[PDB]
Amino acid sequence: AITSVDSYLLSEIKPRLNTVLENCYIIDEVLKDFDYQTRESFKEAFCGKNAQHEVTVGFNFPKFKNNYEAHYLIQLGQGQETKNSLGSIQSSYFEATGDTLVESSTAIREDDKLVFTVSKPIGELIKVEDIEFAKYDNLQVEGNKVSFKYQTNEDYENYNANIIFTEKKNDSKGLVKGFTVEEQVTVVGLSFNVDVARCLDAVLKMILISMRDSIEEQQTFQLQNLSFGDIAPIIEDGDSMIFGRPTIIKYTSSLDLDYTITQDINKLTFKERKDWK
Amino acid sequence: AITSVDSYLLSEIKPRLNTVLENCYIIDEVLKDFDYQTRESFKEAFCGKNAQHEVTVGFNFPKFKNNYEAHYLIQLGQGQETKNSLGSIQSSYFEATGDTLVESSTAIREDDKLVFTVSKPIGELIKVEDIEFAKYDNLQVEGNKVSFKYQTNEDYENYNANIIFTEKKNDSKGLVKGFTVEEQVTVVGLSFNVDVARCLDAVLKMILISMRDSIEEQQTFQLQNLSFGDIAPIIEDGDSMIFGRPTIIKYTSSLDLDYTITQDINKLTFKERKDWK
Amino acid sequence: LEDQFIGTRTINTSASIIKDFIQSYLGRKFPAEDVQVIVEGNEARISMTVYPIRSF
Amino acid sequence: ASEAKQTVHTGNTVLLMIKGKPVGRAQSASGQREYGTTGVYEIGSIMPQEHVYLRYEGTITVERLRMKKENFADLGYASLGEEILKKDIIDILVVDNLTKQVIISYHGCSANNYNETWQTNEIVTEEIEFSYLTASDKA
Amino acid sequence: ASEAKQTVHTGNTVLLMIKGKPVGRAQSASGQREYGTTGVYEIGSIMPQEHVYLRYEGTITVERLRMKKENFADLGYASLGEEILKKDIIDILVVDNLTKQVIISYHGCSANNYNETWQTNEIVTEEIEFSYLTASDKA
Amino acid sequence: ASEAKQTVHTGNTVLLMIKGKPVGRAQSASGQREYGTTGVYEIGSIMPQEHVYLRYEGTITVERLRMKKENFADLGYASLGEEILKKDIIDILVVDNLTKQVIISYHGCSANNYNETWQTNEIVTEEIEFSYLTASDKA
Amino acid sequence: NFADLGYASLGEEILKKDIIDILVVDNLTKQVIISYHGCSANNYNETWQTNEIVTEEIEFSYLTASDKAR
Amino acid sequence: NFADLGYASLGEEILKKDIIDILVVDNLTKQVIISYHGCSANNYNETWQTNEIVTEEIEFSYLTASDKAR
Amino acid sequence: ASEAKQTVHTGNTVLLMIKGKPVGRAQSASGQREYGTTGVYEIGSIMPQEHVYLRYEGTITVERLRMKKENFADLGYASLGEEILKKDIIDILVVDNLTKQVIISYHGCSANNYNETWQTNEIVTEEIEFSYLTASDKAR
Amino acid sequence: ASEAKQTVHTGNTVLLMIKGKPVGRAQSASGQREYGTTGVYEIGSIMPQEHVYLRYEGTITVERLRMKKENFADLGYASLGEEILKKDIIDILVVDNLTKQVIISYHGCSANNYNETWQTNEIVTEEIEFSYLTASDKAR
Repeated sequence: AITSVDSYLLSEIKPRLNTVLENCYIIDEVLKDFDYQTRESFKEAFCGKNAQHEVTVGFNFPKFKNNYEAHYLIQLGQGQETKNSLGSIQSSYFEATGDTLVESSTAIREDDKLVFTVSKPIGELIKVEDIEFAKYDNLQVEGNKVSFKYQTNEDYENYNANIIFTEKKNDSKGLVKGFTVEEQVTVVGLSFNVDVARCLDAVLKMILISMRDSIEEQQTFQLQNLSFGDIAPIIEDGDSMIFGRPTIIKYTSSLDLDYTITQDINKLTFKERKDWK
Repeated sequence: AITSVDSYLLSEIKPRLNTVLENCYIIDEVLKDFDYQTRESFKEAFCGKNAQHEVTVGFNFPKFKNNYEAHYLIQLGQGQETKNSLGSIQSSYFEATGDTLVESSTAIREDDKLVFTVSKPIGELIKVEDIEFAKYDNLQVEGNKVSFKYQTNEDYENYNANIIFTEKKNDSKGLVKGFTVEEQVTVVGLSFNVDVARCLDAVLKMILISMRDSIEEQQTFQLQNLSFGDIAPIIEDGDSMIFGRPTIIKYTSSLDLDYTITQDINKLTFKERKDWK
Repeated sequence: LEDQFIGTRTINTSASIIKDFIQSYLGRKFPAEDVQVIVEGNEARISMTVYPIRSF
Repeated sequence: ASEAKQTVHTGNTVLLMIKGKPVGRAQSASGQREYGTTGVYEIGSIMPQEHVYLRYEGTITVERLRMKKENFADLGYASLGEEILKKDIIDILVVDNLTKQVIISYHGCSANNYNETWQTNEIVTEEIEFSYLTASDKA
Repeated sequence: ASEAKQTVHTGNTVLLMIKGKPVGRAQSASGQREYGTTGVYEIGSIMPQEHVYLRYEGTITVERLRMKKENFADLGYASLGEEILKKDIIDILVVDNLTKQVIISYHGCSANNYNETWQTNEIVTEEIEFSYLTASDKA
Repeated sequence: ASEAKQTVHTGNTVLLMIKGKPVGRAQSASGQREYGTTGVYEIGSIMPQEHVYLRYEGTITVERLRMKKENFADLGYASLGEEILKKDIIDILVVDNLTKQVIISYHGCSANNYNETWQTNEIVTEEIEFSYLTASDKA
Repeated sequence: NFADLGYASLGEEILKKDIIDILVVDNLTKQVIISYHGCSANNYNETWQTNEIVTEEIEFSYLTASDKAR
Repeated sequence: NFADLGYASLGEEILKKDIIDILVVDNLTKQVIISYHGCSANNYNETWQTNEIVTEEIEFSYLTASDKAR
Repeated sequence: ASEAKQTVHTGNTVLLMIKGKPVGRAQSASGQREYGTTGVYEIGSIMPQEHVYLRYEGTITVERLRMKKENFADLGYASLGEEILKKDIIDILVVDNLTKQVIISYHGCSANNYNETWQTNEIVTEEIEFSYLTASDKAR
Repeated sequence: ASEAKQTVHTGNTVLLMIKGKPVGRAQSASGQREYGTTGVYEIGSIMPQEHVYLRYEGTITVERLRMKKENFADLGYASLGEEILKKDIIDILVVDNLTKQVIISYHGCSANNYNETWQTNEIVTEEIEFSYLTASDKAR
């Protein structure tokens, strides 16, 4: 697909940041190496459900004033294409496949089959969690349902699973044409308190490590690489300075389009014609 | 873990600096190559218990005035990730282990065992100083105690040892996920006297050499590498100039998280099911 | 037949790794198509298909 | 956005597992494989008439940073001395990190050589090479 | 402006096709060919009198990024184990991307070796080499 | 913060000791080891049936800056001339710097070759290679 | 094979063979280059190897040779 | 081994052996390719080496050979 | 494979022993055996009607690096001169290195020839050949 | 291992001596010995009933680089013509280089053949073969 690393990072960082900040012992583990008073002050101010201060995330160049006490500024950077395929053919498909998804589901009995229902039509099934079927189990997929023979499996009549699968758009042939790009995004934790900037740096590094395992950047946005700048005053001529430490996140990812092929051939036919010269 | 090289350096330098400055013959050895008058003036001013002047250490950008006669300014610098593991698996553990520790302890008799008591639960024992046990000695560890058979060892009933060990957090499985970072910190000895700046440089180099053997940067913060700047006026438009010579300390270290695994499997079970076709 | 492992000797195991391990055991020692693995909680039920003799 | 229709494996996507433990700090794995394909020639033409497979061979080579604990020597997979004579064959699995699903299995690995390099500005490196009896994948 | 009177093929201009499917993410193809040309010498001069062709040989080598699906192993063209004995010869076509017109055909390919490299800062790489019976082009 | 659960050895972490003296200014040590693993083949299949260990071999190579005193020649471990015939085997220990605990022992070392390079913009370098009878670690 | 085509013998059947002519022939024109006339087998040999193609070798004594076919 | 399987002899026991048939067989179909009939041992040989696999070699004279089993 | 699990014997899996002591520095041993097998022919067929055994013969050859002590000459298993007349026949065993179970005995070995070679820059070598009476899967 | 501690003899650990002087430039020596060992057979068994020694024979071969002086011809240990008739038998010793203890004596050596080779770009070589009467662990 076409991709937007900045919007991915914003969408991914915001919930993760919230879920760490609402959970005190996580911060208590992340900041174990800092000075005791720095740790306790940060945990008192920003952390837990009762926290009176709050962190914020957003892109650069807003028209309004931000929460300069603690704010992650996201800032789309450079990139370059790095590796190309022969013919620019990144892949080919017989059935137009969408995004990868993971969904929780439960088995149910139906007509002496077990079935799992999924919210969308299954274009491909990658894994039913914790199950490997035998041929006897007569595994079949149909529409948005996975179906599974009941006879030997009655104990599992309410078994709970996670389905990893991917959508289908439509039944069509084509070529995925495109290339790989290596692209940079900068993130900086602004604070007018230097110890807050240092803690926001630690929290961001933890978040990015945790992010490396996510499906989003396992399937796309691969090879996350981190670089770190000096701590410096971002703005120097207010009633106080504003500090931050930049980090650069670099990703390798595919830019591509679905070139559908309308041509289809369904029968050869043969004829002999005679040359009398 | 997540780590903070700047706070490590501050915590490590301050006590070492104090303990050198309170000990005259150490300075007399460190400064043996300097001019006699420089050496004696420094030793008179800053050194020994009666020293009327004092050195100081702290981070950059304080809001107050510092002791510009002699002050080590610590200044967090750049870094970059350098080496990655396959799957980002830095290690794996069956029991969540804390920091490494070294503690002095003495043996005591208890129920015809010798035991050493340690301040914290022993997650792993690395070394009992100056002892290698035989199988006959029936070495066992339990909770926060090390225990050791009395029968043949009665002469050692009050033996004094150092225990090198590491804490345990909890009994859980997981993967240590993370990567290695190479990171820089700058340190500069500010003085309005140039000969004091040169002596503070010498003392700092001695301190860093001594630091290379510490457990902190043996286990983490490995491969200390030093670079040195020119001596120059840091500030030039007071009633006097302030001089300093920067040094850059570069460290290689691991950034990682404990990804605990809740899944555990404790019995396989087998069944045969018959296919009548 | 039985082969069994217990006692925390492993990390991060999955139903696929169990099935391959069984085939490593069997291959060094019946078809991989003919065996099923279900993992649930702490239990891995391994089920082998077998062919009883029908009369013509 | 995450798409399956194109995806490549990467150093972060793949676990290496031995005896059900992941190998920490593995730096590379290189699998090589050869069939001895020999061409058939005869009087009457310069062209090859046929190709035949005659001898399967393969090796797996692993480079790793030497940890202070759980080395290949401490794990027992490597051998420093005569105790090589007492090591049974082991199976090395390369596994998808997301799905925990086996990508390729190397069966019957047996050590050819083992190296350690101690150097003054670097982390210490283990390297080991195994001959193996066969490789397979299952899906 | 687009001129035919001069034009060169480029990585973007050329499809690689096997069994009527394009090979995605192929990084290179290298075709090599040898005729065994032997010079004839005799008593009476140092000069070669003649050259003769005695033995045709050639190989096609392909490097590819290891996809998560439709690998050479998943496509079945490569072989990891004894099942190499059950793979029939395949024909590899290099085809003009614009005209869909065959540039060169390698006929009767048969695998010599197969490699995979797993490395920590890189995409995983497949590489495969085939001996082939002949090559041809048609126009 | 200092953690044991992950740690790697580094040039600063490891002492090299010979006869209970540390070797100053050692620049590298390289240990190599080989078992002669030979594959067994037979009529009836192309697959290897088994692997056997047949011949152990190993070497330790050390590079060092040539000191003005306590060279390998001055220490007597190296030999320049016929006095090589009068040097008994020596054991080389690689030891943890923190714990003073033996990481690996090379037993029965015997010198293969000895080099010195004198060059105009560099410190002089010794290099020496030993064959050894066995290696071991103890824990 | 020679055994399958009946040009070689393994046992008593050698007594029921008869002499044969072997031709070496121009590959382009199929003109004969050499005929060996009245070939009769002296010995026949086979070798089996772990990782090689199986080989046959046969030796015939012959009566005469000519630039032409019989 | 041949000694363990009773197909070879080390001493007097050679006198109590009797002739055997050796088959070379198609690995796919298990169809016989060649039978050697009535094999009887001529010599038997062993070699031991410092760093190699031990080898056996045996030679039989035989009465007849055939495209088929007896 | 473990030495306990190899299907084939190898040089490290076996020992050579004489009079209950292991023969050190043994480089190789070669054992040969012939039965004099002769085919019988008669008028009316070109083919051998049967084969018959006539004369058993066998030789065992041993090659070693010459030690400074405990050579064959020093151990009294070889002869240089008249002393050959005062030797008597010996049994040579090849033995499983793990279990010390006998693999082969050669019975009644008697020396045929004895050979030495000296070289500028090589280890000195000994080679000895014995004819023997019989061989067995077991000790005498 | 130290030369004092090697278990095997090597070319540097031994000397070759004739008439109490060391033979310089010696490249190789080969000593061979045969006893004529013959097996006895009789009607009623296919197997040798015993082996007996019949005829001792032995030869010592020595090969050297030809020196400009003190060749075998110059030292009088070899012959080119009639002078062979006026030679007499000599003893050749192989001796421990450290202790000068004798390792082997060959007694009563008499020359069989003598050989020389000249080459464009190589060191000249001598080879000589003696038959000898007996050998011993000790000097005469």
